[PDB]
Amino acid sequence: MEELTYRLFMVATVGMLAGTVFLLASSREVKPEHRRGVYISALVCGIAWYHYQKMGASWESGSYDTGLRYVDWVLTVPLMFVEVLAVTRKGAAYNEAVRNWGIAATVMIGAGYYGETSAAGSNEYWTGFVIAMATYVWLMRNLQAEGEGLKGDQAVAFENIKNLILVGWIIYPLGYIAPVVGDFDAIREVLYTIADIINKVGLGVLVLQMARVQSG
Ligand SMILES: CCCCCCCC/C=C/CCCCCCCC(=O)OC[C@H](O)CO
Ligand SMILES: *C/C=C(C)/C=C/C=C(C)/C=C/C1=C(C)CCCC1(C)C
Repeated sequence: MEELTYRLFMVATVGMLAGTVFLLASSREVKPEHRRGVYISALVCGIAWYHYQKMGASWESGSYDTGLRYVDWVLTVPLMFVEVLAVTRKGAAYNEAVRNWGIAATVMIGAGYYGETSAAGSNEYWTGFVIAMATYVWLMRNLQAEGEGLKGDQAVAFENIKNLILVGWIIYPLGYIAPVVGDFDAIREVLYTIADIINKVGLGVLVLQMARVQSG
């Protein structure tokens, strides 16, 4: 799994760049008023492109640890919520959710990092898990509520955005927990890398599809 993990970091680098350039190029296919979420999506993929290059270099030198992923997540996880809010909200409601969901997302990642940087199964490990998991549930519940007012083709397009996050993000807390039940550290890195490509490029593509619906 060592060679596979390193090779997947390179695959992710290419995938994230491909997503960045796809989203930037496609941004003109929607009306200006509907582009902001597409641009944010492209920025998320570009940040992850930058970080997978850093994480591959760290792997080459033997200095890699899972904690390096958190430098990416602490910026990209809040921004992914923002890219959803950019297609679902306007005005004061947008500013309020960006603030509240962004704070929650940062707390989730920081609490996770506190637990990540301790021995697995330690008190700190569980403390970080409980706080991050509560925040995660709070975020997922607020994402489920976001669809309540949409109709027609926007409701369908939002359903896809919501479900990619609801299903696709389960792996992150699952991977955090699994090593206390079994020898799962190695497969955790493989699955997180695959998941990041699906979640980041996929969310951008689905935000673009929503913006196409809104423009049409
Ligand atoms: C030895 C290596 C084995 C590796 C084997 C592959 C593992 C891939 C895991 C990915 C986790 C994330 C998967 C996320 C999928 C979510 C899909 C979804 O819900 O998509 C909804 C969308 O609306 C549709 O249009
Ligand atoms: C682009 C990368 C993404 C979307 C990463 C998402 C990360 C999380 C949702 C992580 C959440 C965690 C918990 C819910 C509990 C354990 C600690 C974390 C940080 C792994």
